[PDB]
Amino acid sequence: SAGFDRHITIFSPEGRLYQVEYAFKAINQGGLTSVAVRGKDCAVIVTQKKVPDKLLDSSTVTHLFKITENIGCVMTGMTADSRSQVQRARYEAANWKYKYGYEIPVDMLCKRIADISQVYTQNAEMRPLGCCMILIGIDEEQGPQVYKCDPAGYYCGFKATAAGVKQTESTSFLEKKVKKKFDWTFEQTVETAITCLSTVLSIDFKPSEIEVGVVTVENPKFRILTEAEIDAHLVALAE
Amino acid sequence: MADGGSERADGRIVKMEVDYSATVDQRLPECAKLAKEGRLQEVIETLLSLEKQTRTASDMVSTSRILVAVVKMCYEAKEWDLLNENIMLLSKRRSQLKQAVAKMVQQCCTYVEEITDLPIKLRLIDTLRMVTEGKIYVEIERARLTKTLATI
Amino acid sequence: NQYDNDVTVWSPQGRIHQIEYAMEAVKQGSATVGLKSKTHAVLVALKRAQSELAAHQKKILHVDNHIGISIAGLTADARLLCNFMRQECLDSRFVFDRPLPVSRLVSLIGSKTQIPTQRYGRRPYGVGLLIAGYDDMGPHIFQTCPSANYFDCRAMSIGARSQSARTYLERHMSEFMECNLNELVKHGLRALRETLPAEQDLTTKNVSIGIVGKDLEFTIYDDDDVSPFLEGLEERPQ
Amino acid sequence: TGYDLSASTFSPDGRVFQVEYAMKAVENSSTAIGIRCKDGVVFGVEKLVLSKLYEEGSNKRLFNVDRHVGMAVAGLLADARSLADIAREEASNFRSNFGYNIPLKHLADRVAMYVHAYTLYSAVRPFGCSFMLGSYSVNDGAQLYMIDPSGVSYGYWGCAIGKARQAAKTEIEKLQMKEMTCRDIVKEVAKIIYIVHDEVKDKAFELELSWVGELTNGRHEIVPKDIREEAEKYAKESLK
Amino acid sequence: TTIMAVQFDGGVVLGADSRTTTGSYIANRVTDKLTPIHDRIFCCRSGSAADTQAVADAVTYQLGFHSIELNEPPLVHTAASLFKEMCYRYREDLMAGIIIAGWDPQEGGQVYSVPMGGMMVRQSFAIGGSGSSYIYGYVDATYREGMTKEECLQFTANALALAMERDGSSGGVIRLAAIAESGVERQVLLG
Amino acid sequence: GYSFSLTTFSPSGKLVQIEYALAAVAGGAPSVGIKAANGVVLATEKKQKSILYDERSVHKVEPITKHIGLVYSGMGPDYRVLVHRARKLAQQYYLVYQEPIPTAQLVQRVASVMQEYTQSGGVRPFGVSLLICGWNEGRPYLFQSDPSGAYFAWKATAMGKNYVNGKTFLEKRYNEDLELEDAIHTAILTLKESFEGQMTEDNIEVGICNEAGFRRLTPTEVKDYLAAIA
Repeated sequence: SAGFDRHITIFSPEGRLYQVEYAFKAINQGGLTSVAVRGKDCAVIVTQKKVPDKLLDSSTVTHLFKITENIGCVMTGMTADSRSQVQRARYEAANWKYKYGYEIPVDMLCKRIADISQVYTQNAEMRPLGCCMILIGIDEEQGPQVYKCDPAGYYCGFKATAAGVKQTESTSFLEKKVKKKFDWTFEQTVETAITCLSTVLSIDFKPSEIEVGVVTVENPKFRILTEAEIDAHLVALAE
Repeated sequence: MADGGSERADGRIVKMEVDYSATVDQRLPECAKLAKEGRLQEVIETLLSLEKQTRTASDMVSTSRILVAVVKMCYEAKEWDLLNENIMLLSKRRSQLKQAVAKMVQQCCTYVEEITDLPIKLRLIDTLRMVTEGKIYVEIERARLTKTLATI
Repeated sequence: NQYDNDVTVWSPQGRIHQIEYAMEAVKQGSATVGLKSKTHAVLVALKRAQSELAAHQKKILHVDNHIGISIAGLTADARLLCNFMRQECLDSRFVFDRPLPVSRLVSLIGSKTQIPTQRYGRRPYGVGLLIAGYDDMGPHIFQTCPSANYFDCRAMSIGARSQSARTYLERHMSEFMECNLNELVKHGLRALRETLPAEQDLTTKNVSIGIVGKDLEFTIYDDDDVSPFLEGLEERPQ
Repeated sequence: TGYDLSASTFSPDGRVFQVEYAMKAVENSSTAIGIRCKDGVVFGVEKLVLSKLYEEGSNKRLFNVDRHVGMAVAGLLADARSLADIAREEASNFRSNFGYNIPLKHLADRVAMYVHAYTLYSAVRPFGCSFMLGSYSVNDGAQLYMIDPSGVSYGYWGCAIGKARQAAKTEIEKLQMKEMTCRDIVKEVAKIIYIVHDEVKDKAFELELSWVGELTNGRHEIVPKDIREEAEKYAKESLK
Repeated sequence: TTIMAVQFDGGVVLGADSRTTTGSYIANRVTDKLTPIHDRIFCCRSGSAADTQAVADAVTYQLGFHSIELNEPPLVHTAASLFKEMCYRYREDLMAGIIIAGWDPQEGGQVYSVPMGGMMVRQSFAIGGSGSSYIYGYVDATYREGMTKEECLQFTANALALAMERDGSSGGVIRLAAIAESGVERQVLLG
Repeated sequence: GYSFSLTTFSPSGKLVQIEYALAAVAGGAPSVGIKAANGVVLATEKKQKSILYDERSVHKVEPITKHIGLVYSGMGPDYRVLVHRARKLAQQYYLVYQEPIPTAQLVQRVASVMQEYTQSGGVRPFGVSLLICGWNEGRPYLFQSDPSGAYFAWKATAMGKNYVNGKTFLEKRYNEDLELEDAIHTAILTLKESFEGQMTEDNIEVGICNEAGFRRLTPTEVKDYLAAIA
């Protein structure tokens, strides 16, 4: 059927176009899964690490990336395209403060990211950066937020978030999870953020195999959890 | 490796009455930290079944009396915590908890002609909680059935 | 065969064939041999006639007072690199007022030939430059290749059927460091006479010899002054 | 396969084969290993003699980027020379704009983004090189990095690049590298080279050992192994 | 305009007047002559007002972007280099009297001086501005090596008040700032 | 097929890649727009794929000036480009003429933007059609652009999926003179023709033009408007 537009970025007879939607299955060669959860006044990123070597280090592995002092992110997809995406995110976050004189909202930043990913679809002759980005941040008079940017130039903000390999299995768990009206008191958030990834991947991970980024109304600085207190939340859910 | 936990269990069965049984539950988390290790061959399932045998034997002596609540609250203690104890992602379902309670439902077969109907169905309603999860697969698949027939 | 079209396209074996084909243009040109002693570096080339009465095409060309090069391959890429070569030699004279070190001039060539071996729109340079020179630490013999690699060496022969010249150089390289120019030159042109078909002889009209010395400026001798060098030779054992 | 011509096109399952093809061109090059002790980084390159006319020190693969930074390249040698001049030029602008030496964590990011840019356009091809970056400082200690042709760059304690990438790191990890000094490392690097195929089906070789750490006071230079020749004296005793 | 900077064992002590004038008319009566760049690095500015405000915004943009990439607190010598790269390049166009001071974890308290020319030099104490010429004989007969923090706050208060005695480009109110490892203490002195 | 490209003709007819770009317009979300006697009503369809998506984050009815609004049916990522183009283009009229730009003037210029990507070749056309409303000089207006670059002036129309059922609905429905309040009543009643199962206050999103300027409706009114009014 296909044929017609499976090399370059032009239209297919009546349908769409294939080179952009081949980047959606370009995330899955990472072999990884990330989960973001917004329940109440805090916000939690959780993502496992996969260290296949003892000669390989520990500090230079983390996918949690601090964009500004109040905005952190996590990256999926292939590795080299992910870091160049972060370099644009760190750059244009500082241009907002210079041009406009105040801290950039987390909502405004995904507009500036997806529009750069838009030109690479509209205008040809550059590979469109097969990686995905998830943001968290605290907004005044709006609470915490979770955003996702796509390689096509799409973005949408939403409460419970999965990415990587296992979206359709983790989001299926979180639809049944976020339907009851339970409150989310900063450990209801984390324990659901663990046990969703822990059952979909089926790992119920040992303490040294993940990362957890957090932000909370109290201390709006982006914060990467210590390995000791990761064990404290792990012994909390399994009493 | 875990023979030190066996000779400490040799101490606690003498000190069920000489010392108080909460101290048996105070020597217990060291044997849990031994089960927290559980690496390859040293302190793993075969020797873990011995502490699981001796902690149930101490649970037999402590709750042979009408103070029954200790054997039950020790179970929802450890059987919710075994996901954090031994091996994560469904441990083994292999001789880490099975015969420790397959002995106990055999004890519920013994006490049903001795103990009255009230604390034994409190005993059954607290063992139905983890029998619904696992431990009735094969071998003693009737760990549920020899006690749900008792409920009839 | 579809991978064999451009410089940009990699192969499923990991070998770019367009660089591998520019090596074949070096084998089209004639043979030339360069070598050096502790004090003197001499490179000897072999002319080729076009017709029976045209002039023979020159190979060795002067560059600077302490640098001279040989040639093998395309004449289009020959003079295009020469004009880049002469411009860099006089810039150090104009700015630094010193002659160039020979080892760092050739590093400019590998940076020069690297861009047309990666970006689309220009073929690699089909060229076989042999380089002799004098920095402050004695003579040097350099070669280049269209794969933009440059090799320091003490003796080298490249061009048509130049493998037989390499076999002569390997079993006489122990003698090269001590002997002076009266035989060091005719150590070199005994290596050219195995790169010939066995019926004709190296005459005075088809050979060039260039000598640069520690106290000697680079000088090209051809067709009249080769006769004090071709005297005192034996024939081939036929 | 077929859709594998440009570097700006995707496969139907979602990977770029032009990056995949350039990775196993590094595989055909000889083995170059890297290792760091608690107070320094020690390089080591197995390098083979072409025929005989090599002049004992030509076309080396142990470069020198900065006062305290050098490379351990392997793959296409001409492509690594142009890439080394980028890192020389990148560290100069950091000096002229900030007034102090480049951190190795920031230097590897600037190089890997430059390698990344040649994996996006149809006009250019990806590089065919992989290399090492080792440095030492008093406020940062010793670091050791690793850059593939795709542009992924992060840190190791030990590595190998060449044919025997797996066959070298099997016996690197049985060393107690966290507490050794980098004078004892030098006699241990030379046996890792000579175990795995130095001249067995090949003709000849020559060992090169680069060297940076506390004993050099932050300088990067080649070993004085020419002095006392102790690397080959200690490694050739491992014949049995 | 008179600015002041003295380092001590812990960190540095800054100080300035306000009195932004034009001709013989005071336009601004109270003025923040010292400007935060990072959490530990301040600068006090002198010269043309519109020139120094434009430079201090660009350095805060460049240094603030630069420290997030390294994931490290920046050096005080790094910040003083960025003012040098703009004042020396755009000379014959700017009139800036920037003095950079602040605490650093690697080196402690540092004070740098970038005058109208474009040079950079580290000093123990530093003066600047139009009214700084009148206290040059007082500041070196009073300075003593090995002061505490409370002596330096006493030192710069008497030192500014002599330049702020009457001199027409100086006076107003004293704004002081102390930068150390713990925090930044800023206070306003009058009477 | 000849097509494959944009800079050449077919031997028989017209440009084929622009026709394929219109196929992506028909596979978009449905929309409707009705020009009444005192105003123009825009209404569109907006369903999330899950219960997780925040509905109050990204909007469909999007104001350009204080009297001009705009909807679409196509791909939202291409939609955000020409919206930001039309914002800055509308300010260039106001800096010159010091007067709010009439609605017939943007459509001269916005269609000339969508014109320009149908050139070159190394570029693709849009996959978005538009509907532009506004009340300038008393009379209200309702236009429609396309990726080819032409434009219109509608009484009532419907784009997106199942537009032929909405067109035969509106052909049987739309009269000449009604108020704006009767216009929204037949604008949701044509959205119910091709919508999915549940239609809440968050499934639709409706904006209007008065003579008092452009306004989009908050879900408090839209819940109270869809409350049993057919």
